[PDB]
Parts: sequence; C-alpha cells; structure tokens
Amino acid sequence: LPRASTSKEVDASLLSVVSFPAFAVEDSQLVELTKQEIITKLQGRYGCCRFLRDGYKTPKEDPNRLYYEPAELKLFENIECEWPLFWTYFILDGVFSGNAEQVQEYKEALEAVLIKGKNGVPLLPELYSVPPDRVDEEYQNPHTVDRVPMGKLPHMWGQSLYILGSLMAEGFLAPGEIDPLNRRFSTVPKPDVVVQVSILAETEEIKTILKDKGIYVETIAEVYPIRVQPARILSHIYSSLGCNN
Amino acid sequence: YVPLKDQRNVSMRFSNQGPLENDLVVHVALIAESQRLQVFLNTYGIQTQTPQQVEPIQIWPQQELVKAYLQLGINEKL
Repeated sequence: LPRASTSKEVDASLLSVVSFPAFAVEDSQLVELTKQEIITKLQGRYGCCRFLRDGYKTPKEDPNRLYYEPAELKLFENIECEWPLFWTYFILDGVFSGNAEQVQEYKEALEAVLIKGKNGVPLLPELYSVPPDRVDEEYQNPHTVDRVPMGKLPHMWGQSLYILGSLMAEGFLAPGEIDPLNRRFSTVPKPDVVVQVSILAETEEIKTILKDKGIYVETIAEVYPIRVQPARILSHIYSSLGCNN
Repeated sequence: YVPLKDQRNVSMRFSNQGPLENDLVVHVALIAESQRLQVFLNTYGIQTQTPQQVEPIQIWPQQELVKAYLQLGINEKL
C-alpha cells in the first residue's frame, strides 16, 4: 500500500483506490499515512503531479521522440508540470464521509485555478507548463515560478467529477444513493467468528480406537444422506460454469 | 356490465388470474429494531435490517395516517 510499485516511490493514482471509487482498504491509519505523505510530497501551487520524474509535456526531451534515452540526470527534476485531477478528487473525498472545512478549503483553492471560456462556464485545464526561459530559477526555488496553460483542455473526466462533487455538496442528492451496495462501511471492525470442526473415522477399527480414549465419532456410513469426496472433483465441477458451444 | 369473457383485468372486482383462481403472491419486508437484535439473528443465519440503514425510507405508526386523513375534507364557509 505505501508504494505504488517497486520502481515508483509514490503515485498520486492511489487516491482513487482509497476514495470515492471502489473503497478497498482497511486499517485507516494507513489511509491517513498515505494521505499525509501524498500531501507533503506531491502538493504544488496550481496542482499536483502524478509521480516524480515524468517528462510529459516539457520544453526538453525532443517531444517528437519516444523511448527516453537513459540520461534523465536533471532534465526532469522539479519541473513536473501539474495535474488538477487529484485536486478535484480531494473535494469529493472530503465531502464523502464527514469532512466539511477541508471541502471549503479545496473549493477555494480550485476556484483560483479555473479558466472561463465561452458563455462563462467552468472549464478545467489539463496542466500548466513551466515557461521555457525561467527554468534555472525553479531548480533553486522550486514551486515559485508561475506557469502557463498548455495542452488540450476539453477534459471531460475532471469536469464531470467536479460537477458531480458540486452537486453532492449542494445537498440535492444523498451519499447513500450513489452506492446502493453500501460500500461506505468497509472500516467497521468485525469482532470474531466461531469455527465448527467435525471428526469422522474411516473404518470401524478407527472408531473403536477413538472411543477407547473417550472420543465419540461416526464413520462414513450411517450418514448416507450426506457424502464426502476430495476437492479436485469440486474443481472439475467448477470447470463447467459459463460454457457455451 | 361486462361479459363473462371480459372479466380478466378489471379493477376492484376481479383479479388478473381469473375469477375461479386464487394464487396471489404477497411481499414481505424484514426490518429489525436494534443492532444487538439484528446481530444476534445474523449469528443464527437470520437476515434482518436495522431501521437506521433505510434512511431514504421512513417507517411511521398508524396514527399518522389517521391524523392526515382527519386533516382532509375541511371547509370554512360551511
């Protein structure tokens, strides 16, 4: 859980796993730990980055070329552009369970980075790029130089998630309606379970031996309504589900 | 007045299954009262739901409908 993969120290995409879509996580202490870590390491000025040392949409790299040469010494350090998707994730994550002040903070943070287009409607830019000239200053003063919008911005994913979050926060719709399966209670502890074990003897000799020491069991006979067989037969039975000719 | 062949899907007089038939299926809903009772029933395999999990729906006693019906049919002039 703490690390996305063996080669990546942290990825921002772990937020989606541990937020509104597909709650699959336990031990909420780890949830708080990963949230604090992503906040303290990937937070920027007008957005957050996916992961350290990505060169996508950079004034270097010769973009018309793929298959990066192994020369990423400093050409992709502290110039990672931005990604407001993980910012608009936070507002939904906060408004989901019980958090309200963080929702207001993130809303006021994201309202500063919006761009108004035709007809005066909200629009979410994809990323903000560092100017090609002011590059040396950022190496000494990270997260200080202003950036410029660049790339496509008909971002339907981010706009849809943001408008869904706004509709959720407006109070028109309840959190229990989006998920009728009730996936919000994955953090509720389960106390314990009681295991039942049955003992049977193969032959009459074994039953006699067990009864000699005071243990009462029954053989495979006398329980004719029920039957026992190995699990390989069960797997061979399972090998016929969903078969179409 | 309807003929004997038409009495199939009339309202408040005959059922959809025909006059000389009675095979109605009725629906039941299981709702518990307290968390302790529902977990105790679940320990024996009994499935029941606490009243706090049906938030969009509401369960009210019979006097609410009585007072609502009493509210209706009021005129001031007469």
